[PDB]
Amino acid sequence: SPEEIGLLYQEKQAILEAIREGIVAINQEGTITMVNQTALKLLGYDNERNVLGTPILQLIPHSRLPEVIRTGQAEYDDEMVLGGETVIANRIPIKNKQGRVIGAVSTFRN
Amino acid sequence: SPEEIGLLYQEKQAILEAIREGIVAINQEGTITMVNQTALKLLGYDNERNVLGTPILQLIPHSRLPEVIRTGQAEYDDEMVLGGETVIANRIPIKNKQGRVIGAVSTFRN
Repeated sequence: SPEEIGLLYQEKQAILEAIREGIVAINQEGTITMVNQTALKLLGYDNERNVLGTPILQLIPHSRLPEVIRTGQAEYDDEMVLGGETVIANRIPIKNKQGRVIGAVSTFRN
Repeated sequence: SPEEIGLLYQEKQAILEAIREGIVAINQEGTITMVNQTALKLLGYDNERNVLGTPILQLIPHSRLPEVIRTGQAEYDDEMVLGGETVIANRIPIKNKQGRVIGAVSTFRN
């Protein structure tokens, strides 16, 4: 439904900050477009500039995000090992109004 | 139809969908502005229209979200019971460019 653009921006930033799942998103090119602090902590990075704009496969060479770009098919409850500990990922494609795949997002939860 | 604003909208919607923490947000008046499916399950609703636009205190009478609106001060790792489930809540204020508190979001996690 309709909302102010400034608000939409601030809502996104607030959600990223408040959650304790990690988020990593990419564009269709595979460059990281979105990351939260929880994700930086899980992955072992100091701050968002260490990661934004990087090809995701450079940092997570086994990522299935580029695959979700290709299929446009969500993947749920995938257990992964991260530095020996276990996390669970969901991977969702990001579509425009016209149905086209413009990106993809992974969560990483405990 | 600017591409980037459309993307920002879809990013917010994607995060809301992918996460498995509950999210509940309010405006300054205390009415619920955003809720996800995990949060609907905790509150005992099937249909978002039973929740959106409701005063948060009508559904979570012990909520401190209205208090965060007042203070503009974030609150972290607060243990609560919601419909008999034990959860941990973070509460983050939403501010505009002018510093004013325009809303607040809670996350509910295991």
